[PDB]
Amino acid sequence: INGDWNTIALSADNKEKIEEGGPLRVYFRQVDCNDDCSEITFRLYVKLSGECKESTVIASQTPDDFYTVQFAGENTFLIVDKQEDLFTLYNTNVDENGLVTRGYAIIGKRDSLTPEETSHFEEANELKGIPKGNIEYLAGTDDCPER
Repeated sequence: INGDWNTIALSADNKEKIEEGGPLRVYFRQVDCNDDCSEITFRLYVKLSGECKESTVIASQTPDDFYTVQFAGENTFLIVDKQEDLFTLYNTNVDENGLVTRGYAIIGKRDSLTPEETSHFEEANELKGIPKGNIEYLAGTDDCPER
């Protein structure tokens, strides 16, 4: 499931991590899977201190279909959904200070969700404790490059 992808929306119980400036407000660029997807390489940008910080990271599949990646702390995410033009993740981020920020991340080829996909995502968030308000839609706020 390789290619050039875009972050459509992000969510977090601690919204600050995905707000403009937070380390988890991640605008994706590439999601390259290996042969059996036991490792996924992610090229992505994060606006931090007014800088578009590029990162290229590997997420390895544990023996339980979960994925561990080091990025702004220890992260453990599952692929909650996977369609032809979209896919969602539910990550548990443990930053340097031990704060556990759990949340969702929709990544796809388009820049926005349909009305049906939107309500479904809102339900999934409130269901997993995250409020409807703690959902940032990164559409139109991607002022980073591909260098």
